[PDB]
Amino acid sequence: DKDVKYYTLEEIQKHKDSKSTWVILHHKVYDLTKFLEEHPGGEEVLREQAGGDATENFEDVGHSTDARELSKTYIIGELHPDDRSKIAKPSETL
Ligand code: HEM
Repeated sequence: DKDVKYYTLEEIQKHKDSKSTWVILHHKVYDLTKFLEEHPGGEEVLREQAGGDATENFEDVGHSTDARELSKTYIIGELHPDDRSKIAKPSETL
């Protein structure tokens, strides 16, 4: 309802295909479907992971303050509170 868009891991994991490039960057779900080409860094790097923990890759690069605010402009919602209370630890990677 209501609030933000609390999406579950599995749901977000569907959103990586053809044309719904979601990513989760620090507990927050961003649709970047219309940002792919705009991204001063490119579509592919975005589309590589998609529907999942692009936090790792995002923070590897670190990203500027600008990008952080610009994330908010693309914010659709958050990780479902269920998993949020228990971010039992990702199997990892890359
Ligand atoms: C909320 C989503 C994101 C936003 C709003 C965003 C925004 C930006 C912005 C503004 C820059 C410019 C950096 C600069 O001026 O130095 C940038 C660069 C870049 N981003 Fe992102 N980004 C996002 C997610 C990602 C993710 C998840 C990846 C990796 C999978 C990625 C990889 C890169 C890379 C590699 C560059 C720089 C490439 C180069 O060296 O020229 N970004 N991003």
